[PDB]
Amino acid sequence: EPSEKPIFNAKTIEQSPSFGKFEIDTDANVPRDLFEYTLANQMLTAMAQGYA
Amino acid sequence: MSYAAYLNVAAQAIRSTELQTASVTNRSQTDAFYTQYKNASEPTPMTK
Amino acid sequence: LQFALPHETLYSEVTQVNLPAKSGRIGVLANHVPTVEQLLPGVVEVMEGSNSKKFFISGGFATVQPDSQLCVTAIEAPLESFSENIKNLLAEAKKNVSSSREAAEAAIQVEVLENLQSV
Amino acid sequence: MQLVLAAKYIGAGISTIGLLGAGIGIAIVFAALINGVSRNPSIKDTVFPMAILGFALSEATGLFCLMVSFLLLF
Amino acid sequence: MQLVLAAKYIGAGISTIGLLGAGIGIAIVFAALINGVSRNPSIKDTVFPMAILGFALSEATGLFCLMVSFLLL
Amino acid sequence: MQLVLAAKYIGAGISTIGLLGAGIGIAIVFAALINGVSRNPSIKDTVFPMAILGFALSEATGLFCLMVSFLL
Amino acid sequence: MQLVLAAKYIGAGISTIGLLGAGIGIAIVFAALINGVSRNPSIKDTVFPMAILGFALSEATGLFCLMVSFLL
Amino acid sequence: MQLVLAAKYIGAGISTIGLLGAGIGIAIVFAALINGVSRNPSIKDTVFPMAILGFALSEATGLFCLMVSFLLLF
Amino acid sequence: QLVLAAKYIGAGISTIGLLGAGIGIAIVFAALINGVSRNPSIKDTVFPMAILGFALSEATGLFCLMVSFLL
Amino acid sequence: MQLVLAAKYIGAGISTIGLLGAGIGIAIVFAALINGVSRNPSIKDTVFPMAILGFALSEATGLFCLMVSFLLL
Amino acid sequence: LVLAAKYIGAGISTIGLLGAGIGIAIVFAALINGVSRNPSIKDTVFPMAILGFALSEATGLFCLMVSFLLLF
Amino acid sequence: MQLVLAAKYIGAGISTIGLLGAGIGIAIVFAALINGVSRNPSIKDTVFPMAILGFALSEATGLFCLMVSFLLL
Amino acid sequence: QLVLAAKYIGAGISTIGLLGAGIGIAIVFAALINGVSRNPSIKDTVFPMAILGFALSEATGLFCLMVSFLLL
Repeated sequence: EPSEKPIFNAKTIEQSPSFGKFEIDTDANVPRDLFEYTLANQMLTAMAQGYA
Repeated sequence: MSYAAYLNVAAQAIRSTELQTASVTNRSQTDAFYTQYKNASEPTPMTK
Repeated sequence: LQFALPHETLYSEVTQVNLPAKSGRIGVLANHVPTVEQLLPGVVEVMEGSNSKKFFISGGFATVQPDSQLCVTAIEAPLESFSENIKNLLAEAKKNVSSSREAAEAAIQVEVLENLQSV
Repeated sequence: MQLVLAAKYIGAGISTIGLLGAGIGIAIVFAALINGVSRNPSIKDTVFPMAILGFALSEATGLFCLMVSFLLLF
Repeated sequence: MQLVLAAKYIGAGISTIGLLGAGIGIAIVFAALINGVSRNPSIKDTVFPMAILGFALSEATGLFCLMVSFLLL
Repeated sequence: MQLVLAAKYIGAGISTIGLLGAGIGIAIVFAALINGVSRNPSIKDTVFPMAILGFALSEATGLFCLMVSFLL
Repeated sequence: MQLVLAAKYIGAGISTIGLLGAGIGIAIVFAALINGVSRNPSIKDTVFPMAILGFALSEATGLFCLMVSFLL
Repeated sequence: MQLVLAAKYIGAGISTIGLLGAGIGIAIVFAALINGVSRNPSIKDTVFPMAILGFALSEATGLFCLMVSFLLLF
Repeated sequence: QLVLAAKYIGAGISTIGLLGAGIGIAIVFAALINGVSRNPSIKDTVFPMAILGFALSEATGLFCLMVSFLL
Repeated sequence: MQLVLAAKYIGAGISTIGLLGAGIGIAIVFAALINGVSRNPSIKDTVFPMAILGFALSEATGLFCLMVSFLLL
Repeated sequence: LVLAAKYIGAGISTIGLLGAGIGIAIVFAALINGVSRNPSIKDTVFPMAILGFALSEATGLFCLMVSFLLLF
Repeated sequence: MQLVLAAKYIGAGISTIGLLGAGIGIAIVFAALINGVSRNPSIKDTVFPMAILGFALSEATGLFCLMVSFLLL
Repeated sequence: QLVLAAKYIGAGISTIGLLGAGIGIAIVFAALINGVSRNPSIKDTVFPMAILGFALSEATGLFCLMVSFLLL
């Protein structure tokens, strides 16, 4: 099946409705990392699925 | 390497004669190449 | 269930988890505050009442959930039943590369390496 | 015996400076009580039982301090 | 009778330093109240039941402190 | 008198130390007001309709404190 | 009458301790202003409109305190 | 006589300023106790002890301070 | 000799107000450097607001040193 | 010596303000002790041994301060 | 009395250094915490630990001046 | 003659307020020491060699302060 | 008679300034150990700013103990 999936970026991550529930310490670029690593991780999963 | 990869140098300095039976020795060798693309025409080739 | 490497996924019920967070070590427990933290390159451990089992790791993310499930994700990973001279000879080549963008990557190796020595 | 009455009144006024400690004291406990509950989940129970227990033990400063001033005015 | 009146006036002025505590005290509770609500969601209901219960118990310092100064007047 | 006048003057100066509390007190509320709004969204909403309420109750210290000095 | 003049001068010196509160008070609001702006979204909007409103209400301590010293 | 009684009453009032320290002291321990448990779950044992042990050692200031005032009151 | 004597204690008591302005400057400058440890607004934006904060906090000291020098 | 006895009693009361420092001092160490252990795992070992080493060194303020007041007694 | 209250006046002036002493500490504490975030020790922030320090020890110099004035 | 004895005793009591600074001072260093070690890796060596070095330099306040009190006593 | 008496009170009132230097040292060393719980500059950067901070904050105490020892 041809498929699509959304990557969200730093701003989208902060701005997400329930971000408030998570006591993530604003201790330096924290959503940035989550993005930078959701881009690699999401990409992997796709590739694994695409190849298989 | 990166942060995206931070934990792939922390996992590939931390890769380098045991578990490396196929699995990890190969997780360490990636054969990718990137090339930027301009006005159809490309830019140049390089290892990932 | 919830503790995954991309090649090998590991754990499933837990009584105490120790993690090497962004700012210093932390310990999740039976009910804990929902949190996300970058996982620094260091040791980890699981619990099942009085059960000691420690892993090393590359780094990644932890995420304590409102529904109370803790999710821990890293790349590479048993304790000393895994990683001395393997470390030593590599540490040599590591420090060497630092004196060299290319040598910046070696900076990453010194800290990751120096850490592992303590185990 | 005018000095004994005079120094009794300064003495009662000097005793009131101790409430500076109990006044700020209560604030500190309630402040951390509302901050901790902004992170939840144990509103009533856990965090609320201690916050009243912490208030009592910090206003026990004030009652032992107002006693010394009222002792010196009576 | 000149000393009992004199020391009564210094005594009333000395009593006013206790309001330093209640003054800062209120601020602390309200400061944490707005900071906690910058995290949300339980402002009116849950938090506001305590936000001013804390104000009451901290201005009870000031009323027991202003009483001693007004007593010496 | 000349002692009741003298002690009334020191007594008025002594009452001014209470303003130390209200002076710092206002700052604390306003400090947390701007730090909470560096975090949004409710600016002129919820937070600000309480920061003034906090200021009023903290300058009620100074008004009851300047009263005892002006009384003397 | 030498004591009403004497205690007038100590009374004016004692009044100056209240500026300890306004002096730290301004610092507190200004420090929070610059730390909140280390995060934005804007300095020219919402923050500064109150970062001097806070300064004014905290130097109103100092003006009411310097008044009692200059009165004596 | 007289001066010894007078300075005794100011002395007792001056002694009460030390409770400013114990009053704020209690608060600080209890505030960190509720903040630490907003991260759970060492509610009873671990935290609660160290807190009551910290409270005892900080109200030991107040009892040694109320003693000096009550010594000069009687 | 009492108006002169109480003038000298009165001048010394006025100096405690500098405790407030001394700590005050520190607070603004401490927050200035901690905020710039996050950047990128040193030249313009931030450093303006930090002398402005310094001025308004040493205005405590100038109004306080004046009453001591007055006496 | 009427005055030597009188200033001895004010002197003993003035010495009691130093306990403000030791009273708050204990609290600060114990507060950071429970906060650090809210992050773990160093309950036993590592921290508690510094918690009462820090308490001892901060109540050494109080014992050297209570000594000066009891000396003036 | 003029010599007597001159010596008490010189001792009362010294309490102002409590502000300058803590003052320096605050700036230098934030300088080392900010540089625990890096990379700017050499340039930017540490240069200003002398601009912040100077403006905070200007408290102590104007403070020690009033004490030494009442010495000679 | 006699006032020099009287003002010596108040002078000794007023000297004890300086211990408020060292009492709180110790606490501050030790609190940060236990919070830094709730983070690691710098337990023995690095951090502790400066920690009691910080204690010594902050209790040197108290020894220079108890000296002036015991000088007037 | 009085010049000796107020010399002894003046020497005791001078000691309160050490409250500032005592807390001052603590603040610097506290932030020094917290910043190094983050590393990597234990020797150099970290301590060169710290010991320099201690010196500038114990310079309060040396100029403060001077005024007490001058009056004793």
